[PDB]
Amino acid sequence: SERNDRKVYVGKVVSDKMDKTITVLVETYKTHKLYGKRVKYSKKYKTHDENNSAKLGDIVKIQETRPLSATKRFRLVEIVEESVII
Amino acid sequence: MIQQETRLKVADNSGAREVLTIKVLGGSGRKTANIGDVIVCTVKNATPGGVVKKGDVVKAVIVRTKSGVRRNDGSYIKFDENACVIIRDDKGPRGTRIFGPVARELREGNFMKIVSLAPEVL
Amino acid sequence: NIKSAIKRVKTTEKAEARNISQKSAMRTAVKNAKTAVSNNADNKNELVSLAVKLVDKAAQSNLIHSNKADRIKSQLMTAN
Amino acid sequence: AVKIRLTRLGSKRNPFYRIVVADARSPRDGRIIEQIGTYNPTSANAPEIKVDEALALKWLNDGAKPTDTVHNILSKEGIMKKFDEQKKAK
RNA sequence: UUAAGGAACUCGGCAAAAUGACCCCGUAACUUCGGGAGAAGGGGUGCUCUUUAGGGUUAACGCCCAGAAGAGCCGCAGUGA
RNA sequence: CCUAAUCAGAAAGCCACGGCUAACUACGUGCCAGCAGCCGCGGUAAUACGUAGGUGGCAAGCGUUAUCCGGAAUUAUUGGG
RNA sequence: GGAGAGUUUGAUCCUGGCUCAGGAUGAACGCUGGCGGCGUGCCUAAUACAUGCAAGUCGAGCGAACGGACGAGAAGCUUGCUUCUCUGAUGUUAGCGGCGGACGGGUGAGUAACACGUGGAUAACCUACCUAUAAGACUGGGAUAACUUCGGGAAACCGUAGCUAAUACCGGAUAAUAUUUUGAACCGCAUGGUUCAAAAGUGAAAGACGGUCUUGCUGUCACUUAUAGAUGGAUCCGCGCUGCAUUAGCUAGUUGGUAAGGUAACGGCUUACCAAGGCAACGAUGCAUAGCCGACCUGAGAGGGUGAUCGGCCACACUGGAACUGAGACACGGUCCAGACUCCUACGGGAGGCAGCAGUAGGGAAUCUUCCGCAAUGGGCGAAAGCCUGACGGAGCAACGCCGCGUG
Ligand SMILES: [Mg+2]
Ligand SMILES: [Mg+2]
Repeated sequence: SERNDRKVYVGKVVSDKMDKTITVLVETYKTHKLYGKRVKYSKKYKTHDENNSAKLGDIVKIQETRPLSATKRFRLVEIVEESVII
Repeated sequence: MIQQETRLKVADNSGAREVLTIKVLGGSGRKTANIGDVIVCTVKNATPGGVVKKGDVVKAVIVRTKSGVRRNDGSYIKFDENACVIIRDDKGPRGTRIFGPVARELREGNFMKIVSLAPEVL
Repeated sequence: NIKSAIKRVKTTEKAEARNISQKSAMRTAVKNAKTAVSNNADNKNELVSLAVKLVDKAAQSNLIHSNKADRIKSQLMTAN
Repeated sequence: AVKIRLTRLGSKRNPFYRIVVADARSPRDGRIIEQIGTYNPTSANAPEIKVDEALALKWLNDGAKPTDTVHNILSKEGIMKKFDEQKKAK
């Protein structure tokens, strides 16, 4: 169906040491109900890489997929910015 | 044949699972016993709950003997195990059930409450 | 207690016997089919086209219903 | 299995039915899909009613067995004259 | 060797019987951290057929070595003594 | 529900009265019986005990007990040290 | 829209705790007592339960029995009795078969998680009935309950030998996007999707009632295939959602891949192989406690506490497990099994499940009538009348609460 511009989430990578797979750490910062401030807590979304194309430390975003396996759903869509020693 | 210091299973709703045969009531120093013979036993273990407890001492009536009895028709019988049932000289038990089938020659001794309950008179 | 469903009991037993005969007749037909894949004569087309008729002679009633039938045809109409 | 129908809402003795579309599986006094119209069998005889009569036809065009107690008043408002005037049109 | 019972014998389980090999799972208290620990407890093991991993040795042939998977056969019992 | 008839005849109590709290006098009592939410009364003249009278509150409802929030700025981001 | 008062000391100001005044209860207890309107009533033992009802309906689909209005021939003459023959209206219900029993009602033991709420997705799904549309609605057969007859069975119920039908069941014919296979165009969020062309593939009740009546014709309903619509359901996702760190390592089908199988569908959902990853102080895990939400109480407000009634979601049905029918259940009044419990028995063996309405015992400080009715609304079957409806309307008991009048 053509309705969803999928949930696109920027992130960076934490591993490539599994087949067809990487582990993005997308991150945000969200407020706290009692107070009125902001603070940042991360997650670790697993992923389906096509052939382990992109790297560790890479800067990439993703999209909703469908359940492909047990505790990985998302795809890769587009690596934005790749580099080595920083 | 059942005798002093012999461990048995049981059949009833006691809270107990096996016993010990102190003495084998009858005569003047009987050694033995078979089907029908009341005995004086105690308790060496227990499942939880139930009326009776460890260290207790009560009577019992033997049934399901492993060297069975000869019927006067010339037929015999044999179980695999030994067992007993608890009793209070009503010649009616404490328990509410009887697992583990029964030998019928109890009937001569005028026991019928446990024969009401036993699958099967055999 | 029981009131009326005793009807649906007897009916359930009749349709039990019927339905299992349909299904298992198919399953043996499929066994023949897959076993005919190894073979070289034909001896395949008769059997496989027959069974692919039977799937539908028996699918309209029971719980399969179509999607899984179409998966069975999907794999089985191709292996020969 | 979809039936416009009535959902009494008053308390003890003064009921105020509501017209509403629903699937028959549900309870009466519970869950619905969308209200339309209303009803009030007293405080004025003949009753006091409203009606959508704009989208109330929507639910009939795509399926309903509207009950008789409703069918009566829809006739009293006469929207069913448009309903059949399209259905038995062709 | 011995059915039923199983230390009641007995100064005392003296003696006798039971356990016992290989592999696998697992393995408490306490501890001078090394151990306890083979703890305990528990399981499998035979012949045939098929398929497969293999390693050493050689030009290669074949000669050796010891695993896995399935499928079957028998007898009460497969480290059958 | 309405309409006419009949009789003020059937239809009122609970708690508290030192302060906190609106609401005082007499008897008995004498560190005894007792009250108590707090502070505290009581050892022969008790406005705090028990009794009466009267008063205040409250109402076909009233007092006590248990629970929750408030007052609590006594977890304080508004709102602390 | 918001208030302070007391209390440590010989007397003082501070910091600091405790107590009081107010409001509220699914409330009990003491005292007392007139009435009406409205609303409520096992918060504990998810403990066990006698007695009654709580889900059937269609003869306008079917075979088969009862029935006897009406008509009438002889009559034993008792001139209306009746023998048979019987004409057969209206009706019934045992049975087969179709749809419903899964909705509706009831409780909250479990559950710390996509269970719940909220916002999303499905180029990873399903969907009887009801609507709309299009097409069809051909040709055959064999059995079987009731019913007769035999036997075993205490009873439960079981089998024997004939016989009968159907919108029952089974074949064939025919039927497109429905499955494989081939190619052109078009499209995108990646796997993929939409349409067109060509080879193989499956159905139906010859049905019932009615009018015209040529029994033709055609109608209402009904059946089948297909495409939609809507409805109901499913999975996935982001976020919020409890307490302890005197709970800091957990996990091996775990995590990832390959293939197969499986399911409506995706997926370690499950098998065989390769691999050693995965999760965690941003609190994994383990532990005790608990159904959640809309909302209710309070407070000026931020906030604090609870999850009664009413409504939405979920799980459960003596405990536990599995599966058939079916569109949908792994089934609240259905089965099968094992278990505990209660019960009947000729002792061979069988029967049952109120956390449905009432009601009983039991515990507890404490929570009611074994009510009338289907008029209404909503259900279920039907062509309709109609039938069933302890849902529900509505009477009864409790000062349990709110509101109101008065005892002049
Ligand atoms: Mg021994
Ligand atoms: Mg010993």
